Amino acid sequence: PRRRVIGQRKILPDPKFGSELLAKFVNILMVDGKKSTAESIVYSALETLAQRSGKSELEAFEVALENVRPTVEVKSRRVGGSTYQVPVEVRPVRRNALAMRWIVEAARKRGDKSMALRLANELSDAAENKGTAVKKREDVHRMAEANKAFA
Amino acid sequence: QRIRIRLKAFDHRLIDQATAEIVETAKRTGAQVRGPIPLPTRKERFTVLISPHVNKDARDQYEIRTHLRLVDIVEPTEKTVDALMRLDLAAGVDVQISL
Amino acid sequence: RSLKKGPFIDLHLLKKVEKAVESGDKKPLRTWSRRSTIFPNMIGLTIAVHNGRQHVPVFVTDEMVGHKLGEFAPTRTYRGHA
Amino acid sequence: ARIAGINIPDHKHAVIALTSIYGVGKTRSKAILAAAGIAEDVKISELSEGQIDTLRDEVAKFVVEGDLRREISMSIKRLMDLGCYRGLRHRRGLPVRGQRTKTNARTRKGPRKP
Amino acid sequence: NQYYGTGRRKSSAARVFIKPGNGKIVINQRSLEQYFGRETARMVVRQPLELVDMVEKLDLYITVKGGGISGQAGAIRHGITRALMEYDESLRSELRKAGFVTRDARQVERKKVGLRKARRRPQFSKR
Amino acid sequence: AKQSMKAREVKRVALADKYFAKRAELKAIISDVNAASDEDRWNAVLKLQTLPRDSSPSRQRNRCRQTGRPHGFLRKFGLSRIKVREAAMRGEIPGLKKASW
RNA sequence: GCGGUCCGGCCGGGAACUCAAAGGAGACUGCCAGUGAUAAACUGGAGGAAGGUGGGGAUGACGUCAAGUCAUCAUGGCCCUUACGACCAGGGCUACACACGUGCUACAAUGGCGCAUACAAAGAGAAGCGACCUCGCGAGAGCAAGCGGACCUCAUAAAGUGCGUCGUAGUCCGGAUUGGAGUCUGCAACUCGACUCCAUGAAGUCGGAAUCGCUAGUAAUCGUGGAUCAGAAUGCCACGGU
Ligand SMILES: CN(CC(=O)O)NC(=O)C[C@H](N)C[C@@H](O)CNCCCN
Ligand SMILES: [Mg+2]
Ligand SMILES: [Mg+2]
Ligand SMILES: [Mg+2]
Ligand SMILES: [Mg+2]
Ligand SMILES: [Mg+2]
Ligand SMILES: [Mg+2]
Ligand SMILES: [Mg+2]
Ligand SMILES: [Mg+2]
Ligand SMILES: [Mg+2]
Ligand SMILES: [Mg+2]
Ligand SMILES: [Mg+2]
Ligand SMILES: [Mg+2]
Ligand SMILES: [Mg+2]
Ligand SMILES: [Mg+2]
Ligand SMILES: [Mg+2]
Ligand SMILES: [Mg+2]
Ligand SMILES: [Mg+2]
Repeated sequence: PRRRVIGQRKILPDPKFGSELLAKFVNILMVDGKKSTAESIVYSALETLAQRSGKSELEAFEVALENVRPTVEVKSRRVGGSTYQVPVEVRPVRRNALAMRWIVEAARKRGDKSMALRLANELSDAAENKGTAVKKREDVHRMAEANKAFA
Repeated sequence: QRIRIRLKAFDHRLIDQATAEIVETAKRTGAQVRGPIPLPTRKERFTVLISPHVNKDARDQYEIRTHLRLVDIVEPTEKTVDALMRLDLAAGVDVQISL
Repeated sequence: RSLKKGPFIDLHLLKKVEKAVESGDKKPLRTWSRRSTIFPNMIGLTIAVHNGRQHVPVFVTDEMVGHKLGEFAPTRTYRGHA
Repeated sequence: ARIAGINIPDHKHAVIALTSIYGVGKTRSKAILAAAGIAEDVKISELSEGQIDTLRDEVAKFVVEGDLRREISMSIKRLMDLGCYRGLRHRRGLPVRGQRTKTNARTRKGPRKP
Repeated sequence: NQYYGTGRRKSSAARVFIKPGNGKIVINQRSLEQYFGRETARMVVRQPLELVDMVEKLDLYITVKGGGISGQAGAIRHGITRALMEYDESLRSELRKAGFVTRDARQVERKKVGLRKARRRPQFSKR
Repeated sequence: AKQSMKAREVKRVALADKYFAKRAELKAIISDVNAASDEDRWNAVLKLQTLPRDSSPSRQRNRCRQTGRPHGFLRKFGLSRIKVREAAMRGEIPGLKKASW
């Protein structure tokens, strides 16, 4: 915006754990205001991370979030009729926002039966640094140090 | 037996002086009164096109409010019944009596 | 689909048919009543039905019974675009 | 394995696979099975010859197969011979029940020709 | 004695009676697991008695009316704080920082003429 | 709105209360099933058609009372949408002020 | 809060509470720090339900486009007058190689179907809304009390929650199209109504170039009501849930 610059809006924690990053993850998954159905997918997918591949439930989600986080991104900066792709440092609240969207959008284009199982395998693939959410992260970092000369 | 009187009007200042005159007047000749009761206000709404020819999205919205007050008298003495009939209040106030 | 308590026919068509049946047929019978039901009593008759400008002669076959008279006179002139 | 309907239904549930018979929808398939005393969560594998043959008798009561295709084509041929309004809409591929033909007659008219 | 509070949310209204000593939550003559099927709604009625430790220390008698599931649960949480502030008078600044004293005044915006919704505009075309 | 169109409305309403709201017995309970289910009902379905083509309450258009407009009618006032605004701003419809909620 | 109960606010009763609608208070940069030219004003803090025009509405300056409307009405000029006026039946405005705009429903598993069970607001009703009961698979029919209404009726909110099934298929996805049998309104349902039942089961598997809306109780999604109206909304005007 030009003039009315904004404070922030508040998110509630999660009920089971008390985390708002986890609650931001349910918001990003939610479609058409169906919040109860998004928690059902998110809760069922996270314990089916736990005893299928490794314990400490919510520690395992943060560590899967550690790998898909970007640090640089590209952004276009216009001069007089020429737009360079300039590599930018991404901010820590934008780091989690891009990482959770890429996880959710990785899980939608899969071949598993349910959404709670597609979520569980993409979070498992992120823990092994594989899949498509990691390669969405790799292409962003490849383009950023490709355009290093336009800094 | 309580005689029950409902008053209807489009104005709330006109209706309150119609209540005040019948609240005045049953107590004039010594009756139990509960007093006035506000019944819920009915709002009718209307939405008209204001152009003579096209322009669907240009409109005006009007409404009519109907204000309600209820007072019951359960001392109907016979000094009351015709003394309640001899009373001259306003032309905007509809009175309807009913047992 | 009119309800089952009474099929519909005009009076002037109902009476003009019944006189025309007990005399042998005729001219084609002029009527404007496109909305009247064809009855069993009218098999064999020729009825000229209005379509807006003309009266289309309809010879009543047995299988036309139960339909309306306006189904056998097309009200719209159409033959191709190009 | 097969019905009086010469079709071959496959291994779904029985109330769903009886709708593979042309002329049998959802409430005939529930009425067929309700009269045979067969539950509907049962497939057709699992289901005896003494239960396939008993399914054939009550289905053999409705007018369900190529006998119905004749009666349906009978009644279209009917309207196409009277020259009524419904018959001229049938010989022209145009919608019959009074829908719009200025736009959106595309199922009855097929894909568009310029 | 009872300490009463009135809380309200979107179109809901909740009446709240608290009596000293139990961990009983009764709402519309139902218990909490039977009334609120949603565990988020279960966890927002427990918020003001989890900040202030009167969990097995204060009974609560609740009625609600109007609105829906999340609207009624938010009206209760606002109504419990008003009851607990009549009880002590010094749990106030504890609760103001939790944001439980502010009546959330966000209502549904009316549908406007010419618009498909309160703010959604029909689809524009240049020609 | 073309003076003769105003006269069609006032003839239709006089011929409907001439016959109907009294001569509805032919369809009111002659066309429902009891002992009258014989040819007497069939005589009714034919006798109901020789009353004039008007006379029915479903041929009244309900026009505006001042201009005679066939569209934009409001049963509460008896006027068209133009005449209710023209007459509401002068303060002549009682209690009808501009709504703002 | 009490007494009783059929455990139904149900009955006495209470005027507390929700609520109804009249009146009053409250928000004013009022208080405080800092910055600014002894300014205005700005950033921040306290209190407070609310804080910087708190949210939304009505309110459209002088004028612009010879913008729209002689067809709502009014009106100058012109023109018709045994007709360009008046009455009637039937037809048409619903045509159909095609092109465009605005919508609705979909292409499914964040789902379909089946059983059970919660939580709304706001509106309308007398040549009308129409309970109970009986008949009908159903649309509905018979009988028929209450209500000119915080009382009676329309009127069973749906998304949601619990259990089961379907297991990624042109599918138990989709419901277009057509055949047969009906109901209701109405002189009349052929052209040309809505709805119900049985059968049929098309295209469609996320859409090229292009292009639209939205900054918070908003977008998205889900039901309800009203006007017009004998009957006939996916439109329009309103209301709430997530
Ligand atoms: C109906 N849904 C289907 C879906 O979910 O994909 N959405 C669409 O059709 C729009 C599509 N997603 C993106 C489009 O507007 C922007 N792309 C521009 C193309 C070149 N101008
Ligand atoms: Mg079949
Ligand atoms: Mg149509
Ligand atoms: Mg809404
Ligand atoms: Mg529009
Ligand atoms: Mg005139
Ligand atoms: Mg009419
Ligand atoms: Mg006040
Ligand atoms: Mg402050
Ligand atoms: Mg003429
Ligand atoms: Mg038109
Ligand atoms: Mg058509
Ligand atoms: Mg399921
Ligand atoms: Mg698929
Ligand atoms: Mg295909
Ligand atoms: Mg289906
Ligand atoms: Mg199918
Ligand atoms: Mg209607």
